[PDB]
Amino acid sequence: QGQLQQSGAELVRPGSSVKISCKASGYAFSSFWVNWVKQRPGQGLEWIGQIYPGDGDNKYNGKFKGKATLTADKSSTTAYMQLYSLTSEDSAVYFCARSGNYPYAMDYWGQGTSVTVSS
Amino acid sequence: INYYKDAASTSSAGQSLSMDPSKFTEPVKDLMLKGAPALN
Amino acid sequence: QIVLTQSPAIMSAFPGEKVTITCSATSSVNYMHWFQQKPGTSPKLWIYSSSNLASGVPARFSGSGSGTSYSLTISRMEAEDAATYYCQQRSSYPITFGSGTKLEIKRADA
Amino acid sequence: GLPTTTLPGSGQFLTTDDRQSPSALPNYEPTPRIHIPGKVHNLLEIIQVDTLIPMNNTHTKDEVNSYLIPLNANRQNEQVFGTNLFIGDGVFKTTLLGEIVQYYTHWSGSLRFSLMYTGPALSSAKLILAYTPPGARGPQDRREAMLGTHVVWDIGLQSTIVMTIPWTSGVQFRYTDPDTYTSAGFLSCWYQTSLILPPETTGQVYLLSFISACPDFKLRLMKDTQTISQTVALTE
Amino acid sequence: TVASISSGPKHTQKVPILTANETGATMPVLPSDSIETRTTYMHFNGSETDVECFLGRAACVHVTEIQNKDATGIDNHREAKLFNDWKINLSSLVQLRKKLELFTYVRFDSEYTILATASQPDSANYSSNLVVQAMYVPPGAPNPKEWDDYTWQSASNPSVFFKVGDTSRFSVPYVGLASAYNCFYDGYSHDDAETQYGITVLNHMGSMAFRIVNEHDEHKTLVKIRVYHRAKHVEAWIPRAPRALPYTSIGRTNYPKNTEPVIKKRKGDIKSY
Amino acid sequence: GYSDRVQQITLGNSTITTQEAANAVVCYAEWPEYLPDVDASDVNKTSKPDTSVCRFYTLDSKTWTTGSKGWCWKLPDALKDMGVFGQNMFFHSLGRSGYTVHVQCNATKFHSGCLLVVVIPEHQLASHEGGNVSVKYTFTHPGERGIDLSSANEVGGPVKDVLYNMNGTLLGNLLIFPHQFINLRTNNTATIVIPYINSVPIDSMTRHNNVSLMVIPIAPLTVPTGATPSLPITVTIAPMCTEFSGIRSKSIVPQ
Repeated sequence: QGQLQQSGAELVRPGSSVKISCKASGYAFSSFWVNWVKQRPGQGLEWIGQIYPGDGDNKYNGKFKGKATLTADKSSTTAYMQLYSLTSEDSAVYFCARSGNYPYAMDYWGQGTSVTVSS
Repeated sequence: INYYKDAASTSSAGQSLSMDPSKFTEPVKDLMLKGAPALN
Repeated sequence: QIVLTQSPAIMSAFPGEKVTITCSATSSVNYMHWFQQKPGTSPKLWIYSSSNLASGVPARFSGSGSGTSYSLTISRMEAEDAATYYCQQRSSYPITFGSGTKLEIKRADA
Repeated sequence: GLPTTTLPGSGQFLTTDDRQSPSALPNYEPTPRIHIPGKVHNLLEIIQVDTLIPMNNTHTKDEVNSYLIPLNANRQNEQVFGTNLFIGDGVFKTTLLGEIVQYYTHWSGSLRFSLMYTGPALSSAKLILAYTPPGARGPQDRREAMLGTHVVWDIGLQSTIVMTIPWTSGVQFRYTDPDTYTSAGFLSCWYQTSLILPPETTGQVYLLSFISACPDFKLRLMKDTQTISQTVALTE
Repeated sequence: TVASISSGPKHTQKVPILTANETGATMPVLPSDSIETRTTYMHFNGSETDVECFLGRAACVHVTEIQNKDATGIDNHREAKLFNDWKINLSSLVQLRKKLELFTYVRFDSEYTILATASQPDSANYSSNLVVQAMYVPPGAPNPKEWDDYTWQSASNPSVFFKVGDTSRFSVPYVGLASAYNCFYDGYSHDDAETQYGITVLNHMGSMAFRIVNEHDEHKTLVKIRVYHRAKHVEAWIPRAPRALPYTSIGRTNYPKNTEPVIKKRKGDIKSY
Repeated sequence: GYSDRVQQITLGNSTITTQEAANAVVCYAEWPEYLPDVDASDVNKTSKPDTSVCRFYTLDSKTWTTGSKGWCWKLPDALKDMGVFGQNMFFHSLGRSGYTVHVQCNATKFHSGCLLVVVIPEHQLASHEGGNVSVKYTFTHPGERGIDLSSANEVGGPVKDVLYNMNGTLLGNLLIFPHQFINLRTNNTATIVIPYINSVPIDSMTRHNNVSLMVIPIAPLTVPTGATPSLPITVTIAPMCTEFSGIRSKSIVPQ
């Protein structure tokens, strides 16, 4: 069973926009979604969006309307998403997770990417 | 012939045939003549 | 938008002490998904769908409820209990996680 | 009950159908239309305006300058520019005449091609434009050019000289997309004599160019245009 | 009508082909102003270049999917495309979205035409035939949470159950809250530094929503619903300049950082024919 | 013996001579006027301070150089300061007004170069960060000053680009809108009289700009052999047929 291998520790100068990734390994990417959660430091398991590779069907949480812009690539089976106009709120931690095998919420989970915004 | 009770119900109309460039071709206030030195 | 709330905020549990947590969402969430996190790890699927002991999530555990407020149990806490807990709503749409009944371990004074 | 027979083509979803169809929102009455300046009726009204041709592509990138047909001071008999008339391509491929005419497959009429100098008031020049209909090639020097429809132009107060490319073709319509039977021809512009420059001034000056369509312009058969694309569906 | 009258040589004070283009007036010059011609004809009035055409063809505007399977155990139905929906608009699909952004305000009635086909991409023992029901949830309308809510009564909501492999042609009058539709709206809902700029605001007619009325047969079926729309009874005001740089999202006129030129380069010379 | 090379324009109490101009433009050939009844909606009795706002305000002289790229000015706003207009504008719920815009710049029979004054109704900009990133209020609402393309991005800032008039359209297709050229050799100033263009009878001004003026050096300012390589440009606008409706508590704008 599959994998949500993630991008690597990020340092972004404020005002920028970076892209952390994800990649499924041993389950059919093109079937389930990928949610993303912004659990900041000593902070909660926050929900950015969720995207579906299958046709590009998706949804976002109204915090991240602009910030997060979820996205899936059907070959490298790599979800992504990237934050725009970085600020030290984006200094938190982003995790991706496979959703809807259905008896379970986002059952399969990825390790994460560190996003830190500063000079 | 109209089988429906409405306005959308109706089908396409066809050729307007009004066509006036003026509006874009020559919005000059002080009007210009073809064949006369443009600005004098 | 169903606003979640882990029942205690945190306590401490002497292994043996049975542990019970709760989620109290505003509106009606039909299925309580309980996630847990021993830090330095990805949060992980403990109990899905109101009362199901996920995979590898031991027997002391369990829980239930509905409509509004659901809960969790651990017939007696251990060591491998002093973690953080997340109830989690999936019913309403900006899909929203719990609060955090940080499970606490109890030991002697040194 | 009245006897019918269904013909071949039942339920075919032809997208180009002017048919009668029901109101999903019956009895509903609209917002009263008011008035608004400028109002289009027929594409052909708006493509009778001029736009600038970037006849100077020769760049690494897109440039405000790919628009400036330069002029070189104190030279002569030399060439200023050239191109062919596949108004469904090249230079032209990014003008309001392009981008629209691009939307159709067949065209005809006569282009009007304008040309405006911006040299210091006190400088002069007298060059020549020239359409070379189809048979030979890019004139490759004055003489050869000059035996085609062309137009000497003396620079004075009237910055703009309007040369018109007479529609000169056998067949009476031309494939918008490039094709040689349905080829258009060429056009240039050479130093009649040369570009003078006043004392105490210097460098190069320029020509701007525009191209508009004529009263007579013609376009039919609606095709889709290449100029755009999306690999995927867009997002909110 | 006439193409161009006959013209003989000339020699005057009246120089037609010499104007000042900095006035803003594109001179209506002519062929027969610059040379010797002959009377010819026109026999053309561009019916095919009229705006109740070059705007009014049936073109697709959006494509999603759904599926009928056993719901028994789904937390959220949407997440299961058990049923679906659409924030009606047009920007989704660039081919048509370029035609419309050719003018500033536009106005008309429409021919929203739906069609839909199914797949049993996996050990099916027959292609079932369902019936899709598409609703229209006007903004302010209750919303379908499941493939069998009550929302799916559609008491006062205009709905049409049609069949798979088939189509439906439900046409609707123009429903702008104003004398015509805004295409670009350099505005904000309000004088607040922190709101969104763009027409994203001016444009709800809300959504659409399609489900599949049958109780899951046994194998799994997926439906891909396509929505086609034909503008008709049009008017357009104030043309503008056509898009050169590509698109990036609905209701924004953005473009991507780091993009291949749009101006085709000239190999060789400018002198080069 | 009069020529388009000589016009005066008196508004309220201000005039403008110009012994140059290349005639004037009237966009879409409409002439500015008041809200006819059949067409009205707001029930309120409109107010029309005529000569107190239907006059000539003078924004300010930008300086054109062989460096400068261009400048723009959204319009219901640009004047949002100028006396009575600038209040009557904030004091009311919804307004309605038509403009004029004698743009200017003088030189000589030695200088070379030309401009491209243009007007674009409902011109809507683009963020410099792609994706579904939007631009915020205090960026599309400059005024007195206007924004400058020969400058560089702020975050959330518009795009600062002439090559695609910050929206994805080649500078060279612009001519499809009203406009005219200042051609340092046949010219010196420019004019445009702009009627209310928007799709509602009467509308707001706090939260919206119905068209912006753009000045853009299509061909470069290039002084003689040694002189100061910078010619100012000074813009002037004067609203008219103003019509304010539904007064109150005065509005408070972001920032």
